[PDB]
Amino acid sequence: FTLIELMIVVAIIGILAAIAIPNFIKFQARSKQSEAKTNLKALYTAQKSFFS
Amino acid sequence: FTLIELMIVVAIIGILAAIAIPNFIKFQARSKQSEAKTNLKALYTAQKSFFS
Repeated sequence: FTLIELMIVVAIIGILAAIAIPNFIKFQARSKQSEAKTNLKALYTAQKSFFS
Repeated sequence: FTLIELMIVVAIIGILAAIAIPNFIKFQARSKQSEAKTNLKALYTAQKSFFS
């Protein structure tokens, strides 16, 4: 190999350092949203029992 | 050939000994700068995971 190859290797690791991977904060927010579901269903259940 | 040719041969060797070529220390420095990119991206990743 020659100089151009080594410079391309450096450029490629520079590229990978700035890769645009998926926004996983969306996935973690979706995980966090489960509190609302569980607690609202608990509201529903408690309201039904109180009415009964 | 004659004396002038042989002296020109010696002179051409002298010229090649003092040739001005590209400054490759800059290429070495550009190679060394890739650590900063890698480690800063590691900072970014670790901060994101800690926040999550």
